[PDB]
Amino acid sequence: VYNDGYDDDNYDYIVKNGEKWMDRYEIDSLIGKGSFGQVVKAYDRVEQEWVAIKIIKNKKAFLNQAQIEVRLLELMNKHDTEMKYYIVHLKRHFMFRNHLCLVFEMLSYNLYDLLRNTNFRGVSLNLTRKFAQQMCTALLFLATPELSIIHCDLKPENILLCNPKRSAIKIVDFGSSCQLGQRIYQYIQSRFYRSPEVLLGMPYDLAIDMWSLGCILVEMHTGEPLFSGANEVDQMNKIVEVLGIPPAHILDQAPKARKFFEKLPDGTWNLKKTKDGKREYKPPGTRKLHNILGVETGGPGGRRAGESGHTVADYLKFKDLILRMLDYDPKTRIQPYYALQHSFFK
Ligand SMILES: O=C(O)c1ccc2c(c1)nc(Nc1cccc(Cl)c1)c1ccncc12
Repeated sequence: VYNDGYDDDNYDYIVKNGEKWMDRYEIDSLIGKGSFGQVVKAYDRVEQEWVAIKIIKNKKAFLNQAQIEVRLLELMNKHDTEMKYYIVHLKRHFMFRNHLCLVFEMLSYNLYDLLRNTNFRGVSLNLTRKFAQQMCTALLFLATPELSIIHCDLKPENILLCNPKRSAIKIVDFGSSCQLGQRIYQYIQSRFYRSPEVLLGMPYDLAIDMWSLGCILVEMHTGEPLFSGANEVDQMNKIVEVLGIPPAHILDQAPKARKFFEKLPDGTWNLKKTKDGKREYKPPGTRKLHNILGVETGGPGGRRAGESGHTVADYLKFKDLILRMLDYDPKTRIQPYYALQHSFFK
C-alpha cells in the first residue's frame, strides 16, 4: 500500500537486486542508507559504466530539498573549472516510480572508513596534506561568486575516495547545501563539525565549511574527533577547552550566547556555571592543539616519533593552518584561496 508496493513504511524504495530500470540501468545491490533515502550500485547499459544512484525518499519534504540539491549540482556543472574534480559529478537525474533518482559517478569508501582501517590511529601527515589541499580547492570552487555554495554538512563520511588505493577524494552529499543568503535552516552541521557561529545561532556564510574542514583534518591525522560533543552545550565547551572563550565581539551579537556564557559586569564573557558546580572540562584554552597533535613529541600519541614526513617543522606548519581554520571569527577565518598559499603545502 506504499507506492503501490514499491516503498517500505519509511518512504524508501525497496531495492531489488537485479532490477532493470528504463531499459538502461541494471541495479546490482544496495550500497547504504542515509537520511535522504538510499544509494545503490548500478550499471548503465548505455554508457557501459558503473554508477551510484541516489534514490530520494518518496516524501514531499525530502523531494523539495533534493530539488535544491540538484539545482546546486547542475549549477556546478555549468562551470567547467578543473576544481570540481574534487566535487562528485552528477551525471543525470530522473523520476522512477515516484522516486527522484540522482545518477552519480561510482566512487569508493569514505574517509571515516579509512580511519577505521587504521584502528583510528590516523593516517599520515603526508596523506592528510593531500586531503587538505584537494579539500581547499573544492572549497574554493564553491566560493566562486556565481556559485557561493555552502556545503553545510562537511564530515569524513561526506568525503569519498575515488579509488581505495590512491589519495584522490571528492565531496558528496550536497543535500543540506544552500547558496548564500538563501539560507533556510539554523540547525545545519553535524555536531562534531558544527561551527561556533551556528552553535551561537548567528548568521553564517561559506566559512562554516572551512571550520568543519579544520576539524576533519585533525581527526584524519589523530584518528579521533577534535570536538566530541554529546550535545550543543557539551560541544561548545569542548571547543572552549581548546580555543578558549569566544572573543567578546562575537558573543555580544550571538542570540544563543546565553546558552553557553554569561556576561560579567567587567564587560567580559565567561562560561555559565554548571548546576552541579562540578568540573567536567579543562579550563578554557588549556587543552592545547600543540599537545593534541604531538608537535614536539612525535605526533598524535607519539605514534609518528622517529619517522619520515612528520618533522617538528611539519607539525608547526600543520598546527598553524589548522588554528587558522578554527578561527572563531568567520570574517577572519582563513579562506580557501589563502589556505592554498599556506606554507603547510610548501
Ligand atoms: O550523496 C551524494 O552526493 C553521493 C554521491 C555519490 C556516492 C554517495 C553519495 N554515496 C555512496 N555511498 C554510500 C555509502 C553509505 C551510505 C550511503 Cl546512503 C551511500 C557512494 C558510493 C560509491 N560511489 C558514489 C557514492
